[PDB]
Amino acid sequence: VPRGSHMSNQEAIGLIDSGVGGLTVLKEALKQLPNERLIYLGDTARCPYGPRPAEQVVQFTWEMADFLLKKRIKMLVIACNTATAVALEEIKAALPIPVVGVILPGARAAVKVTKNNKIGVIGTLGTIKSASYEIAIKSKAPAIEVTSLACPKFVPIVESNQYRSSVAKKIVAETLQALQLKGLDTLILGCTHYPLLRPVIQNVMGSHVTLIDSGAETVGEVSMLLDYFDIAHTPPHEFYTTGSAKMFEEIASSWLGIENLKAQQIHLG
Amino acid sequence: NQEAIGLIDSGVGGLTVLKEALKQLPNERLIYLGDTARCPYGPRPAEQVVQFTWEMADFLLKKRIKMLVIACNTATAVALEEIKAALPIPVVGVILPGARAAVKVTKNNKIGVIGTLGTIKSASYEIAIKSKAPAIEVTSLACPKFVPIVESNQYRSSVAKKIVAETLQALQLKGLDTLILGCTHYPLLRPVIQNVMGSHVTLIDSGAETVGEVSMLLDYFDIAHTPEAPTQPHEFYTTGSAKMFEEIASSWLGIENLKAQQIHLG
Ligand SMILES: CCCCOc1nc(NCCN2CCOCC2)c2ncn(Cc3c(F)cccc3F)c2n1
Ligand SMILES: CCCCOc1nc(NCCN2CCOCC2)c2ncn(Cc3c(F)cccc3F)c2n1
Ligand SMILES: N[C@H](CCC(=O)O)C(=O)O
Ligand SMILES: N[C@H](CCC(=O)O)C(=O)O
Repeated sequence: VPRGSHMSNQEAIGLIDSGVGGLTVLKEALKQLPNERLIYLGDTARCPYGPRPAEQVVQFTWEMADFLLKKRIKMLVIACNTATAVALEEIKAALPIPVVGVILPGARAAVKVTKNNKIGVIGTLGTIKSASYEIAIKSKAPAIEVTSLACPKFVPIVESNQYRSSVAKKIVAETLQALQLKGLDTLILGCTHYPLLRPVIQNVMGSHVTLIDSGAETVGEVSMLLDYFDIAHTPPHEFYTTGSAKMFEEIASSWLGIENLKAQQIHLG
Repeated sequence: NQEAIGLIDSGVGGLTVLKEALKQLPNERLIYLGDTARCPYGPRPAEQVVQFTWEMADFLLKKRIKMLVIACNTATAVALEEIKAALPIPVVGVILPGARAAVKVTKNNKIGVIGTLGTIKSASYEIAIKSKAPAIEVTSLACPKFVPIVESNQYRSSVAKKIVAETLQALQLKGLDTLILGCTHYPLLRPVIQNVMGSHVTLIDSGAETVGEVSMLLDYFDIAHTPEAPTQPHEFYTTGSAKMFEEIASSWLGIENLKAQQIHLG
């Protein structure tokens, strides 16, 4: 632009995720931060990250972060709970721009909303094995009881378009019975895909349990940071994928309500 | 950073915010100042509230606090920007976190806020919300009788319930799905307000949201207390009667034998 580069605050916020699931976080940014320009990258060619070794996830997440940094983003959001669980500390420490992940904001919202100090979190194998949630919660409130439960079947339920089905209900109930002795009043949906399962999880957990949406809370934290440092955009979005642009578009355009949404396939390896 | 978080308010009402900090931030040491001798701020001119708020901030600054929370919505409405710009420590108020929470929770894009005359006159809520998410319709309503109801201690009475119903009658009609409790005192009225608005209106507690934000900021600025109990007690200061402050605070916070000191400002 004639100015040279864009004004710092006019640059995009970047979001990285293992695929299309992270569009639950992006959709929250469209809602809560409509003035911001967004650049999204999903590593669909290597999804899922859930079951992968931490070292692989850190590598792949760095490749995504490096790609978006070159696009002059003013802030990076690691939209993926699995990537946040193992990669956030290192990436945050290494970059000069704000870096936020999706675990801490959910943890803090859970501490805020709990009344009985019994909190659960569900997520991928990798997320839960990292113990990141237990650490994020107990760093601030060490006496809270935290129960962490991997739900590996949940991502595939959403991917197969069965997230409203009888099968979904049976699988969720079968898995979540592992929580039932813990007296929880709060459950963190610690995975990008779980908002699509929210009504099923709520039915299983009942009316006394408050569910926490990772993207919703993380986007609220982004909003806070933008305002605090006066770097909000003054009153198109870009989509990148390592898989098929068309297959990305079919999920995204409708999910997000952007009719002429075009995605671009890129290579990271 | 082992130094205290400071909280300032026009009186004892801001202990609704402090109570949230005890719950969400139990590792942190707190210093609270309430300007009881000049409470209420609600009906005062902006300029006067700014001066008083500066006096409070300056008093806690001398106590080596690492962060300042303006717990009072009325004070936040007029004084936050200038105090934040001037001080060498982070400063947070109670308005923006409520505004952000309301943007997050609304589904129908119809949000209300209630507060003192001062808070509502400032238009801080409307400005904050419209600068972030301008699709939202914001209804702002001053509720001048509410602080007196809570100050009277008779905030669960038939008289109180009638006044809340009368005051919010027009607001009930707006089809809101979210209502910000934009005043330190209003958590005390929350069940009555929820009964009047209906179970489908999500109420936003300023203090609860603000402390959640403080928690995130302590980690972001890398100034959180170590994960253990502090070694020095919380401290409580008032420009009114310490005896009265103690009686209210010990009961409300569940800290028996809490002690406060009376200080002078201005
Ligand atoms: C926004 C959450 C996305 C959840 O994640 C996700 N991933 C898919 N596919 C994964 C592999 N694809 C990805 C695209 O590149 C090629 C390979 C889905 N297919 C149907 N639905 C179900 C579905 C849908 F079909 C539309 C909207 C939402 C949704 F969950 C899917 N949801
Ligand atoms: C912060 C909420 C505190 C609510 O709790 C509380 N406790 C009190 N006293 C302690 C209870 N004792 C009193 C003597 O008999 C035995 C019990 C109060 N006195 C006035 N206000 C009312 C009041 C108020 F609720 C807010 C601000 C100012 C105020 F006076 C009080 N509110
Ligand atoms: N995006 C991942 C879910 C899919 C995956 O396993 O990569 C998460 O949020 O945990
Ligand atoms: N603390 C004030 C209410 C009491 C007053 O009017 O000073 C507020 O939050 O608006």
